[PDB]
Amino acid sequence: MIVPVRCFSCGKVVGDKWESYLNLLQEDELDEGTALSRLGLKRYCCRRMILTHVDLIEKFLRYNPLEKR
Amino acid sequence: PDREKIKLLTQATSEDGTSASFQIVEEDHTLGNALRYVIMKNPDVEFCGYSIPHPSENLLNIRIQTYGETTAVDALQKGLKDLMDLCDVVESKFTEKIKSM
Amino acid sequence: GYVKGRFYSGIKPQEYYFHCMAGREGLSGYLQRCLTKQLEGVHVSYDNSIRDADGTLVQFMYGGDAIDITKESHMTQFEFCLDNYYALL
Amino acid sequence: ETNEIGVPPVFAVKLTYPEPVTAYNIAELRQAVINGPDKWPGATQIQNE
Amino acid sequence: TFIRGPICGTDNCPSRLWRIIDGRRTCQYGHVM
Amino acid sequence: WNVEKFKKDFEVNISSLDAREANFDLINIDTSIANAFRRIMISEVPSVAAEYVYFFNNTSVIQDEVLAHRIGLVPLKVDPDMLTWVDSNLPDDEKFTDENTIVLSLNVKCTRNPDAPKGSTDPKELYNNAHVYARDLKFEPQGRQSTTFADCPVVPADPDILLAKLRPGQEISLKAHCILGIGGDHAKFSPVSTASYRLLPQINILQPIKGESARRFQKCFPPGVIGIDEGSDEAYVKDARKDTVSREVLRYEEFADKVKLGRVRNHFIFNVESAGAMTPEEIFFKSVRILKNKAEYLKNCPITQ
Amino acid sequence: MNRQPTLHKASMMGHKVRVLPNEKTLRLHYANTGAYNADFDGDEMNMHFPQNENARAEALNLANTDSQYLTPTSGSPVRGLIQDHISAGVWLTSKDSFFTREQYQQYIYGCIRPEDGHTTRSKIVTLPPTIFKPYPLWTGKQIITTVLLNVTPPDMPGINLISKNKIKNEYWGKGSLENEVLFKDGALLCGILDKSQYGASKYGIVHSLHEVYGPEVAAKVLSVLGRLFTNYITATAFTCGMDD
Amino acid sequence: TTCQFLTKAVLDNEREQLDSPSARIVVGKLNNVGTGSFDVLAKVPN
Amino acid sequence: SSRHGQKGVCSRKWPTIDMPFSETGIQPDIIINPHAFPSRMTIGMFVESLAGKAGALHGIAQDSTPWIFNEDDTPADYFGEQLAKAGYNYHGNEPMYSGATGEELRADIYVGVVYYQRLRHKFQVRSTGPVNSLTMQPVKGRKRHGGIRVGEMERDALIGHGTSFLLQ
Amino acid sequence: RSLINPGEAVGIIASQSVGEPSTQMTLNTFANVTLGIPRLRE
Amino acid sequence: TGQTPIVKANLYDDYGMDNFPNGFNAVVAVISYTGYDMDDAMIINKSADERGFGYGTMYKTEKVDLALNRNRGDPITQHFGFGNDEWPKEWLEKLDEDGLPYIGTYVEEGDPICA
Amino acid sequence: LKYICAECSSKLSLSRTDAVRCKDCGHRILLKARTKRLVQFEAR
Amino acid sequence: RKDVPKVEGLKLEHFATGYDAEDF
Ligand SMILES: [Zn+2]
Ligand SMILES: [Zn+2]
Ligand SMILES: [Zn+2]
Repeated sequence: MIVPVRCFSCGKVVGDKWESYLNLLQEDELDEGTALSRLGLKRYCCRRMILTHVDLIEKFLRYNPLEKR
Repeated sequence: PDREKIKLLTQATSEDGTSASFQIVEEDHTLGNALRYVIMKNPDVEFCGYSIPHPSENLLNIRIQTYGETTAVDALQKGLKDLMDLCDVVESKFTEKIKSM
Repeated sequence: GYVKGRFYSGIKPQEYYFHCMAGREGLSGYLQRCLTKQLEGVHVSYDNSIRDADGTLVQFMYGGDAIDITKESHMTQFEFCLDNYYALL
Repeated sequence: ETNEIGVPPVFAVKLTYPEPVTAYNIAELRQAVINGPDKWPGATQIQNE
Repeated sequence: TFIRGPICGTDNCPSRLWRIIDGRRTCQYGHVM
Repeated sequence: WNVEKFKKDFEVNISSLDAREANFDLINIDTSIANAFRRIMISEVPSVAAEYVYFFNNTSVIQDEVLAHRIGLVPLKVDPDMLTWVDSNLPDDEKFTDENTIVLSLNVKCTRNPDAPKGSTDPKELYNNAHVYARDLKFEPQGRQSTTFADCPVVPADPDILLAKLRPGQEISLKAHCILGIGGDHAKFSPVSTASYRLLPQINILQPIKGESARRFQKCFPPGVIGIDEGSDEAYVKDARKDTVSREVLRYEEFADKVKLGRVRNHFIFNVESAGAMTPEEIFFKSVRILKNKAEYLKNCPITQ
Repeated sequence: MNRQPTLHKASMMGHKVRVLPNEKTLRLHYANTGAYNADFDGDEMNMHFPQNENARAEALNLANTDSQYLTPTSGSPVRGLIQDHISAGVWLTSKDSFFTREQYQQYIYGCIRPEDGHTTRSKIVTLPPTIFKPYPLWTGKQIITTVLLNVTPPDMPGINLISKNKIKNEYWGKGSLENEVLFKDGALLCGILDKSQYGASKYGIVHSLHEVYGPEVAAKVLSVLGRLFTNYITATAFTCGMDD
Repeated sequence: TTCQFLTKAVLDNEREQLDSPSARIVVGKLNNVGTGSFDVLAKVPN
Repeated sequence: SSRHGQKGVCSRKWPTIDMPFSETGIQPDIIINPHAFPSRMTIGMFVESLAGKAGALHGIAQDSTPWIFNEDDTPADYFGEQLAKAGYNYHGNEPMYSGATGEELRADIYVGVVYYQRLRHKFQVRSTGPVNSLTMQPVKGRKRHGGIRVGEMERDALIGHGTSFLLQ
Repeated sequence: RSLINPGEAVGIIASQSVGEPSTQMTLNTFANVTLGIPRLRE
Repeated sequence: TGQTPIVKANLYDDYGMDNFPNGFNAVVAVISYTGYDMDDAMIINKSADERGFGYGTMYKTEKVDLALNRNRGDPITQHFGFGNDEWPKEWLEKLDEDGLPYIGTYVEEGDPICA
Repeated sequence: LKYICAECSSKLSLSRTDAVRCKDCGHRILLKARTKRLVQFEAR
Repeated sequence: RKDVPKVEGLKLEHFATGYDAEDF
């Protein structure tokens, strides 16, 4: 749903890396493997976490029962 | 003290005590393998191995048989002491290399 | 439907499809009940005969020979019994 | 062992034999009753004579 | 665990029945019938 | 063998040390012991992490237990030596003390922003406090801690960890108790973003290989591993330490005959990354010490018959 | 223990209880899948707890697993090892297989479990090494001989068997005799061990042991071999790939 | 066909001797097979 | 289950210190047994294993539409070349070590990334429990302590043994 | 010493030795006689 | 938590399948090792699990309708809330003043979900 | 303000025998809303 | 039929721990 905090296998913090990773792909126009490297994700353990994350939460958030649409 | 940690399995320990089996609680391969490595360096030990009955009961079984100069319990103690000393050697060596680095 | 393709290098999409056909193709109780319900009380008697529970004699021998099937494997394995003679004794 | 079955404690604590109490087992059954219904190996009740 | 009802089937109460699902029914001193 | 013979032959090489990761070799030690340190570093070196989370309110889209879980994964920059262990046999009142426990609070409400630049997608300008970060965990000192931790406030090691997201009207309100624990119990306590080793490469060539074979042979290993010497024109090994052991050589028929791939066999190349609380070297030291105490604690226990 | 459908009596056998901390499911040795027709794909079993000593005696002596090595259909084995354990055996008993004193002793103790009812001795017996010099080495076949030596009765001569396995001599090389399985006085002198020897397989080693020494010993050998191969697999493991 | 066979039994004024496995299960009698195929007696001195 | 009809039942949640671990220092999320393959011939899973690992390494989505490859252009070659360019073994094998003994396993083991599906679903246990008013036999239930039944298939089994006391 | 027990339910066992193995005849391959289960029923 | 598959059919994109994630990319090893994975049984990494892997949820909706007995537009006997007679008080641990349960409450067998 | 209207979203409260409906909409379907209270969790 | 197109310019993207791209 939202970025996981740690990599499942490494233990390495990964949750501070989602918003920046998107900005790398978007703004700096890098490919995925270059951007992952720039964020320090070396082990394929860790590259997998950010490479394949689906920010499904951003869908959930569009249904907010506490505001007049 | 704590009497529940290690016990003798009297049904595989001989009269002369040159052969014995011990059951140690709360220990796996980590200590077991290291301890048999050390014990087997003792020249009076004729046999030694460890085993883990089951991955789900925290138990470690050590077997020691000697050639008759010391008892099995002696070999366990020399092994344990040898192991402690061995760690000291490592800690000290590592310290020196960090300093000298 | 002769398929020259092999699973390693794949089948013609064509082979795959035909191979689905073959796979899908393949995709006694009452009899057992009736045998057992009639045979349920037929047993070996202390006289070696085979009797029904009401005493009716069905066979004269367990097999004509009284002989357990589960103790039979080595009865004619003579050379295995001749080595191993002493342990058997 | 090939002739055993691994029983989860969740079962082991709820299944009782009704054990008759004798000289040979009074030590064991004392402990079971002390352990109670919820600490394995324990006991859930006593049948009187 | 209460139901008050069914006093107790032990003439040194009557003390006070709760039923457990296992059907013992239990009175406070500790008859299970 | 003999402990002195070991002392004379054992050797340490420190390739790179840093505040987060260490790369070093242990040379001439037995695999059983290298493995011990490795296991201990991952699973038995204590750390501080959130264990109990007390919610007073959470009307976010993320469920309590899940939120609690992530907070538990946040690596707290706390020296585990500054804390004593909790005794889990006491009632809750007695259980948690100023030597036992660290308290974190979290208190966010999301409101709508009036001054949003009309036609905006960014939730920073659309909403106030839409995004909740680990840095938003406030450290609330208890008792003596106002003094003890005055020189080192409790801060997550990775401030920018995304913890939750909200929309207008939703609030989160929680206190967390953080205590000592070990990785073997739960991985949130492990102090490593991983400690592991590899055995050192040994590439030994079973006869000279030169000319066009040398160039070919050289390309079966990463850049810099295999050198081609000027003069003899034959190939030789520059540094095995850069080799990844892909065994690529062994594919090409012409070479599979002329190379054995091995290790300098005990020779362990350790790589230790810290989750952020302690330095690598501290974590490795602590493990070498932990092993020694196991042996010492056992030597001093009476053997019951 | 019971798995449905119960189409013959071996789908309802007596097992000895072993309580295991932290488990939430019933744990069952592989050697029983045959009988129960069990797959481990989320299939369920029933555990019934007989409630008086007559029923105890019957479940331990009549419907107990241990006897039921041979089926009554044709009188052939239903219990044996499978998969990892067969692959492991081909490897461990290969001529190329050698072990140092340290390894040999460790394989032995890891599978014997001498702290059991099989106090055939209250001291583990070992063989001398096959290679004395330049370096003390034991072979895999010696691990087998050592196993049998520690679990068969001491007051009783070692098993004698001439058998064959599933692998033709040609597969090992010129002059090989590894297809021929030879046990002399309880020692494996030639041949590898196979699905034909400790699978559910008529006239292999475990069925032979069953005849000469009875079902208790055969069942023990089967469990021992199981741990040996399981351990051997954790130490050297297992095979894959596209390349194959 | 329970009621048919029952009707037949009644009109024959039949006695069920209780020897078949089925009959004994009906009445709760120990089966005639097996560990039940003999009696046990205790040898008592004095 | 993977997307190749290889369905499995979780047998253990294996402690990660006890799992095998790779030269890369990774532990597998899931183990599937090699003996699950030769009868089913899901060779497409083996392909997915290479392709997925190569994709995770290069930052690459891999197209696995049927019939894009052929006998002159195989995926094992294609994805294998991609792994080799990344620096891993071309056949998708990887060296691993036993979590228990610490030692390198006998051969490189086949590892990769495969998309897995979790299948939706319950056990039952009874001590004793509620009986029905008319027959005094165990009620039908589960959600109330349901008791299995010893059935006639079980009756016949008990006769085939003749455990007469179990029957009684 | 290979003699069959007095007491053996040979009747039940014969039934199982015909019914159980016949479940392997639920299908068929591809004189001209009746086969498998249908025949066993006849 | 679902993931997009790394290995994909292009049609997976065309049918918008990412809108309904259906699985996750596991690190899978084809290995005989645990001994618990024969007969199509499989192993899941304990730490992987503890870190969220395949970490799923189930939802059940129950309808409580105390107009179930009443004979059609009848006088109403039962009203959600509490009376003024004497009742447990432990009840307020699960239930708000209206007789409905506070949102978020942990509830195990036997607890009140309604008053 | 314990409840919420399901249609118009107006936050509102009820009383003893009160109009089970939104005082703005007249919609007769109300969602419960939830209040500062201690729930305790273990971070595992 | 055309083969599925090879992706051009693929390099090593994996190295043994303790090394990186420009060590090759
Ligand atoms: Zn990772
Ligand atoms: Zn009473
Ligand atoms: Zn409204």
